[PDB]
Amino acid sequence: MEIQLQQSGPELVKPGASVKISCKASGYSFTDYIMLWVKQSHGKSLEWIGNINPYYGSTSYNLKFKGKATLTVDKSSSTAYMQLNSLTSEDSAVYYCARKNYYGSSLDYWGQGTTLTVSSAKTTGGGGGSDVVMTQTPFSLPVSLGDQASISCRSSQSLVHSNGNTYLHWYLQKPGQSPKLLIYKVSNRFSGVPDRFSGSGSGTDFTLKISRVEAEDLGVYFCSQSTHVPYTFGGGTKLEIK
Repeated sequence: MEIQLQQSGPELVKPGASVKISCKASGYSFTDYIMLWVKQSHGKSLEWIGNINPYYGSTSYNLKFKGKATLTVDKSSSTAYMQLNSLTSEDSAVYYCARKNYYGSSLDYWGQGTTLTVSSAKTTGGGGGSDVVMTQTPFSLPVSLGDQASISCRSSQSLVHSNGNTYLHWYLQKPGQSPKLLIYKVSNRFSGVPDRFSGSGSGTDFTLKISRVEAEDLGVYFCSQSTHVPYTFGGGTKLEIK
């Protein structure tokens, strides 16, 4: 009908338990896209958990989560599932569902999110390969609406891909809901988006720009790289009022 990922309600489980979060897709062809899951803990904000191809059912994980998260899909119903085992208070956080396209290797449509609280009490309240770190600065940009804003995401290493493209994306998350794609591949405004937003830079130095900051543009700005696996996100930049 129209693009929408419908994640399961909020969970509340005690340690040692397992959970199975659902992600209902509608508005597009389920087997034609990779479903990517993300963990946002407030206190790391964003981490790529894994990918799943609905079509062949093939998975791909971030070492950090492989062995604890199991991604399966069920096709008649157009849904993706992520299961978490042996839960601990560390697992407490918000998990997002995210569809990733091929042309831009970006997350263009996210789920609303599922809050999971791991708790024992009834009611709410060795060598290795280097992963690309994404340093974002500055991480809080206090402003007076109107003035120019320029954030910069630095990549431990070049994001240039063999095919000539550079998979660096900018997302904007408003307190409350899921992140939203602003720019894909360094400087391409996504379906929608304002035009006062422009991404530049190459190699290792990238920059987003808002030559005039408006209120609807206050939140946390996240840059993300998907040229390398694991997919990685910058720390985020808080753009708020003085």
